[PDB]
Amino acid sequence: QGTVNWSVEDIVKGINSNNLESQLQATQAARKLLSREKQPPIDNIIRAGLIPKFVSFLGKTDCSPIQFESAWALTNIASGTSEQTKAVVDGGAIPAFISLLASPHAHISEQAVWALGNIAGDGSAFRDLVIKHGAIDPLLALLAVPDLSTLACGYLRNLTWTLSNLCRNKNPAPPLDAVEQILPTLVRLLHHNDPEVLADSCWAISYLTDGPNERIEMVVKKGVVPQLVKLLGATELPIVTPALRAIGNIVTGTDEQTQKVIDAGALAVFPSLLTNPKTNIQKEATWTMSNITAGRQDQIQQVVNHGLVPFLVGVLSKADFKTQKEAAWAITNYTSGGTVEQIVYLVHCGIIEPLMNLLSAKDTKIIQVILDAISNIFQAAEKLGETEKLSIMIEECGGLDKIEALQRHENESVYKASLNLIEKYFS
Amino acid sequence: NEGSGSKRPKVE
Repeated sequence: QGTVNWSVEDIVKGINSNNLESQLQATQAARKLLSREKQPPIDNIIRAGLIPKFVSFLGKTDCSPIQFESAWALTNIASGTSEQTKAVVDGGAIPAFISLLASPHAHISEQAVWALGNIAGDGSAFRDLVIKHGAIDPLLALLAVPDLSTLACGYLRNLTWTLSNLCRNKNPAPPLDAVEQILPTLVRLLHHNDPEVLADSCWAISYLTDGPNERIEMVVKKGVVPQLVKLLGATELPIVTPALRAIGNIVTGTDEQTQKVIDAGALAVFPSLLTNPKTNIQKEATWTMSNITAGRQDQIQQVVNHGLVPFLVGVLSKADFKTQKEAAWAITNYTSGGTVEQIVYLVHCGIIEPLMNLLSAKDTKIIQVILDAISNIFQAAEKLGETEKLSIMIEECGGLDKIEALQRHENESVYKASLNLIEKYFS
Repeated sequence: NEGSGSKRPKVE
């Protein structure tokens, strides 16, 4: 084409002709500049004063191709650093994009959905500003069809991704009323069968379940948990990862919220998550298990009935370090809230030897956690007089050595608790 | 599987 590899000054020259077609040629040239793999000259385009011009081409209904090329170019500028996105926002692009959502041309309205994604994705300020200019209704209106399958699927993947950026980020979280407004549509996309729509829906739901409990409540009350759990079942890691993150958020809430996930079947998928060959899934599953072990006795009991304690012993014994840390926490939590039977059982599954092994990590915080894991367990062995039998096993497998040495460690809690234990059970 | 892009460019 005659619009390949132009110079910025050419683009300026055409954009300042007063000839709508030359403007179009030069805007298409800018767009192609801005779409190239290595290092598009975003700043020059910005310094040349192009943004107000592009922005005002958005409003030329009479001339749809220029609407589209300007949309795309502005999209790609807005895809840069914050500073580059501020330039696009500062040119007035937001209301002008919101207007293109109504375009009769699907390829143009799709480009506007996409640009607004890049803006909202910068941060909660821009996100909340896209929201204030009215974007949500017309976005939601685009999905108001009896069956999502009839929409082109590039199109649907865009809207979903955009919607999920309106759910994203955190100081502050998105406005409650915006959330209520978006949710029914999330719930529907979360049942659609495109893997990418599903990944992005789960991501939205994870962004919404990362805060305080009223926020989690809003999501739980929509009844998406069963569906999350099924997605947790999914063979595509790009779906499992966000599903697992949303499950994980949700069980940081109340016991009653945690129970919906237990009720939903979640614990049956754990054998497999806790042995997942993706390190990250294994970490997050463990993290999730640790907030389930911080619940009620009868919840700890379900972790027991599902056969998950061996999988924690497993993870304590061999996984990557950060996953072992989370496992330690699952253990300490289990040992605080557990009955005696339960804590006994945990010992019979073989928790002591791999717990001691970790005692020799250079991570000062894991050691504290392990320390009252032991402590809590000693505690329960007192209530059945078994401290002997217990002290022996700890002795038997290198426990006592590392422990005693602990005293000679720089810490307030470390040396206190180690010395304590030794003075209490090993003198 | 992994994070969702914050921003994306429509590419060549």
